[PDB]
Amino acid sequence: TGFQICKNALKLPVLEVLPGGGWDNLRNVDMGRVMDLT
Amino acid sequence: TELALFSRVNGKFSTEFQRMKTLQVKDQAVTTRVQVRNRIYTVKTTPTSE
Repeated sequence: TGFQICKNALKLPVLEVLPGGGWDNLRNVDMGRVMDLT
Repeated sequence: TELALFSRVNGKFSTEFQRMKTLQVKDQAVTTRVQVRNRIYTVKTTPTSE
């Protein structure tokens, strides 16, 4: 569930805007991680 | 003033008064304000933290 293997292999940044993270539509800030990102 | 009497007695009287004045004022006022505010990350705690 970590990308450090990926970064070591490819020498590339990992995209930093990732979906799946829940979003409180009242005060509009990310709240938690729902979908598993491996 | 020039006064001549009998075409022999002469008298001259020349006066002069120069009066110069100069006043200079200069004011200057510079104000500057730089406000910078970076916000890089936002660090939140996982709901499964102990």
